[PDB]
Amino acid sequence: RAIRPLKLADYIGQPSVREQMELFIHAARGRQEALDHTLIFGPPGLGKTTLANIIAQEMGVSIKSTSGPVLERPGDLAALLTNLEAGDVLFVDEIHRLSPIVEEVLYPAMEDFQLDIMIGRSIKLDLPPFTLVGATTRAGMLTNPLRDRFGIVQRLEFYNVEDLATIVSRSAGILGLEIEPQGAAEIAKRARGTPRIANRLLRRVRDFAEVRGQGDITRVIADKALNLLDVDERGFDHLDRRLLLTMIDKFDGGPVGIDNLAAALSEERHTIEDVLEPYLIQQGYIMRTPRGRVVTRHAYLHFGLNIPKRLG
Ligand SMILES: Nc1ncnc2c1ncn2[C@@H]1O[C@H](COP(=O)(O)OP(=O)(O)O)[C@@H](O)[C@H]1O
Repeated sequence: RAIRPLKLADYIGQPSVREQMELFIHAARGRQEALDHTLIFGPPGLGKTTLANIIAQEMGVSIKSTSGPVLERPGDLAALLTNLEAGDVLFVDEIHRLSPIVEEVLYPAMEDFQLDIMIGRSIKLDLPPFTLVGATTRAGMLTNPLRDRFGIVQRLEFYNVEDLATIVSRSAGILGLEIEPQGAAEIAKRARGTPRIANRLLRRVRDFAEVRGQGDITRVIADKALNLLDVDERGFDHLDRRLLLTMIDKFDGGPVGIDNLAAALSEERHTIEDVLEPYLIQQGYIMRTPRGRVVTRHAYLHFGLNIPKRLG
């Protein structure tokens, strides 16, 4: 009863990514080689970890999962690399958070299948072929050397509402739930472009339907459930609305720099930049400028506020 895709045939709504990865995986298997190192980037919840695990599943190999911050010293990486079997996937989430010195170990491992680490003497060791799968919230914060060493680069974008409905409908089928097409669309419309949120919202709407309705997912059941969850009709939660209202109230709409906003919210810089902003920017509620972030007129309109008429 698991809803996370395990094979590439169940990876809905990124047709270019799936058609490309199907091809490169089939070719690499055909040669009995490891897949070329693969970089997957885009906002969180889009399916980067999911895709990393599908790669290992379709290649028929093991995946060791790790993260940038988990690797404090070069030897932390070296121990993972020397425990890999030939063809295994080494998945490094948040790969941009590798310290500059730990990332230096990665260049010859990826390029030459060799480990070159200091201990002061340098030691050089042969590594078996393997696939480094890196993921990051967007590729621009990688160094040129690391970025250029990936042979395959996949870009994940926010999903459109029709593909989210398809994912919601498929998950409701796997969960054994009756769902009307308009119920799938109501969740999809308010799921913030993300399959992770759409699936989580489906699980909570199912609870509402089972305790308060008749067990099946309808548009009205979905709406009431999402209202109870405090997710509005654009998919904004309490933090999204607080971000916009802080910019409007405390900063007159902006421009406001990212440090000022993080302080005024008591959130970290990276959660604004990576978790909150990218959907709000894609949908036209916030703009970046060299002087800072500004809200657009659509942020005012969304809350039923008068649009200010001033000068910049
Ligand atoms: N293409 C897709 N089709 C269906 N479900 C997906 C897809 N991509 C991701 N998911 C779902 O989204 C959720 C989170 O995905 P994840 O791989 O953790 O995203 P990321 O690592 O990019 O934050 C999982 O429950 C998975 O079921």
